[PDB]
Amino acid sequence: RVQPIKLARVTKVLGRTGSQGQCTQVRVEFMDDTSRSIIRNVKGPVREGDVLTLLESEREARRL
Amino acid sequence: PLQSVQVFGRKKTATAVAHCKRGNGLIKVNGRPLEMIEPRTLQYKLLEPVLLLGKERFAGVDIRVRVKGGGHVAQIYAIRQSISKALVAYYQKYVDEASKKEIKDILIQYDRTLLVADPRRCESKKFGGPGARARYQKSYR
Amino acid sequence: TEQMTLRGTLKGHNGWVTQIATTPQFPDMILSASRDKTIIMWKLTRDETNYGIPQRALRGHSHFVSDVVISSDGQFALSGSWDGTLRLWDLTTGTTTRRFVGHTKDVLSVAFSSDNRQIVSGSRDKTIKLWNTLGVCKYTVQDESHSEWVSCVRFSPNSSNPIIVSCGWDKLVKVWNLANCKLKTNHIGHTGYLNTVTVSPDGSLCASGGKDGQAMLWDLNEGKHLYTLDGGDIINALCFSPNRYWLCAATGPSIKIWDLEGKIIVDELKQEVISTSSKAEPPQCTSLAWSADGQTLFAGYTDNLVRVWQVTI
Amino acid sequence: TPDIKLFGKWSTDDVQINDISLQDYIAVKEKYAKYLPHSAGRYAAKRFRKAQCPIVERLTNSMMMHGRNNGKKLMTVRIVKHAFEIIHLLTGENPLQVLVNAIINSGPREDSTRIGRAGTVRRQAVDVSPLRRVNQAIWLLCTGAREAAFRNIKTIAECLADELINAAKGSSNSYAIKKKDELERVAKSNR
Amino acid sequence: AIHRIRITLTSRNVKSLEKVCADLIRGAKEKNLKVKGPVRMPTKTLRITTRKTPCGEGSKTWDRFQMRIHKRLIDLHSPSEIVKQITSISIEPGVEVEVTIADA
RNA sequence: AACGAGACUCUGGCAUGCUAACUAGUUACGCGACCCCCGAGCGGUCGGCGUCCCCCAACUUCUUAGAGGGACAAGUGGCGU
Repeated sequence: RVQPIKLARVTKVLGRTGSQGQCTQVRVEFMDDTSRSIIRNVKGPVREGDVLTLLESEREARRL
Repeated sequence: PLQSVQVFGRKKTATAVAHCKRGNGLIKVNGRPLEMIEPRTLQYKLLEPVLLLGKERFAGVDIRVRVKGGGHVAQIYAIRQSISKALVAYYQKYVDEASKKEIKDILIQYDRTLLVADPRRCESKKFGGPGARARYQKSYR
Repeated sequence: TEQMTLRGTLKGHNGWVTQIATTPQFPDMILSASRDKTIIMWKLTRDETNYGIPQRALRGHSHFVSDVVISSDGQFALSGSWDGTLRLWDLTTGTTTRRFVGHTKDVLSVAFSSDNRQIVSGSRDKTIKLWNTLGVCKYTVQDESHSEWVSCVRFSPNSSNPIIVSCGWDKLVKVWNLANCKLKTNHIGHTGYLNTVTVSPDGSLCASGGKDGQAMLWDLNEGKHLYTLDGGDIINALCFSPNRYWLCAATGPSIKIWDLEGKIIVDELKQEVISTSSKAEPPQCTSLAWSADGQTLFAGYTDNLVRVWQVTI
Repeated sequence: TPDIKLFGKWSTDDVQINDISLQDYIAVKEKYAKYLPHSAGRYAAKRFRKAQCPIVERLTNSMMMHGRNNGKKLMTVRIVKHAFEIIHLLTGENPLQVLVNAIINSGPREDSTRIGRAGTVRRQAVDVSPLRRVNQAIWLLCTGAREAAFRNIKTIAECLADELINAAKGSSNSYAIKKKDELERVAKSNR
Repeated sequence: AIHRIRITLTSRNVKSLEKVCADLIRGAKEKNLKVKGPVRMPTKTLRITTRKTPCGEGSKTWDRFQMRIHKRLIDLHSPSEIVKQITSISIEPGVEVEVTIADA
């Protein structure tokens, strides 16, 4: 939220979701500890080994 | 012997036959200097190989080119592609392998189809629409 | 005993080295052909920066160049190519002296005589043919010939002997006599089809091979089956040696260098391991040739390299 | 390096990327320097192939819209030579460093999307690819200058160079940095 | 006398044409008249692009038809008698031939 | 087993290999003529710029059209029974 901006990187891509395939599920490692991992929903066309810029990590996702 | 090797360039119908003959300096295109050729906003582009490779591969040749075909843009890519390729062929044939091998490596690093020809050419119009893929409007009721 | 060390490796091709031959005028050069449509004339060094660099690459053929051979003079060179035609080079810069037009299909094998006026060719036209060095057909052999493709032909020492070797895929070795063009003999003894044949420089032997698996030996002086050895699963090249009486056999994963006095294997050349899955670790060896010194030999492989070895005592 | 190409006046070294999340999606200096932003290019036929062509080239491409400027890419390079010139005089920075900052400050970090549930509109907040950030950021700042010069005495060159200053700074007096925060303001709400 | 005589061939069938050209180059070379080989000229396209429907109705479709003619010419220089001899022989398929009085 | 599918035909992208060219070009000089010192030099001479001159010159890269060759998931690494 108002906590410092986070950075987390892809470990694996899972598959595309959304109601037109518009969203992409991905599994990400938190890039400050690899024992911490969350699944996210990401809009853009992601690949492997890319880094993202999360504005929170309070949220936890698994589908929309 | 009489040192002369000829090459050509292509880009979507635009031939530019560039003979490389022994000499020194005096590179031309269409019997004109290539220091101005007239769009001259893309002027940095045809100069690009000469500038990047230095003047020390052009230290013993006169290259001259005749052109035809294409528009203003496609001609620039054709003449550039020809003089680049001319230089390579000349060293492979009258000097030695290791002479041209260096020069080949330099060009293909910043490749911009400097040793190959663009395959792409226009596709035919088929009826029921303008262009080669667009369609006229279709109204229901 | 004498054994082999891995000397070095050359690099210059983008395709499989098909044949190599060696100028005896200059052991400084060496010549090669390949399946990327070029014959490379090399400039060798014994250095460690390189063992050699390609000097030039003669170009003109529209298909692979199968076999290549030097002239007695060493200033000409002759070629056989998978385009169905031959060219006669002037080994300096290029500039073909002559191109030979005949043969319906490919020219697999080619050779250049001691007299420099007779040139033969094996073709999938099913023809042995004789060639003036003006590039016209002195004779053509098509009657009493093989009914299958002619694999490799050879010139034999013309000490007083007018004989030239021929071997086809019909499981036969035909010997032909110059200026009568008859069968001198037919030799049978290969289960598989014959790839190659070669004659000793002394001139008493014919080392022949194929997909027989066994390497059988024939006599150049009247045609007798001298003896046989088990080895050489697929035989692609053979080459006698000038400084020893050896015979060097080209199998796919390995080269088997054989002493014949008495019959024994000297060494087996193996290349260092490379981890592959499922299995693609061997590259096929297809050609080999001795140098004049007979200390060093070179080999053509299908990994696009010419591997060098050297005999150490 | 001893044959280093400029733009014909600008260094492609001394160009920083201030993210580790956007470096290697900015192309400006690995060997991507060229004297012009015109090429035959390959921007298609494989998905990962857009990120391999310069940022300066991408810029020229994306400012030629609205149905009368298409097929006039040569006119577009005229606008770019003036743009950088004005940016360098105006603040003093190497005008490529300006552009890289302008891209990094304008990219949205979360965006919303649609989801159909119960026959009523629900929205979901989601994140974005680095490749998405670049595509968006190049679009947005170019929209400002395109709009501004559409009935003004000011020329398109002047408008575009002004917009890259206010983007490269955190000023928030631009069409880009306005709309960037608008999107994020939605993404907080329906998070 | 020896006149520069040009034999133009023209047809619609490239096989039928070409073998008849070979025959006329043969009959010339047989008598060593120092003939010049075929000079194959640009093939020309007749096009007709028209509606497939009689009385418009349904989707608008057309149909490209084409006929390709072929021209090629052999230059001879020899006596006009032996020319008309070799011309008239060894021609069977529908292929036209045109003999010329003289050329420069 | 058959039809449709693919196969096929036409078209486009690859040949300094082959075949041959005053109704297609190039190169080479010979040039003589014009031109300017335009370049080394001096304005001479040598070279550059195109046209007429060109040949019973040389050649076919460029233009042309025929026969052929080339591409197969072929090779390598993953994955799949």
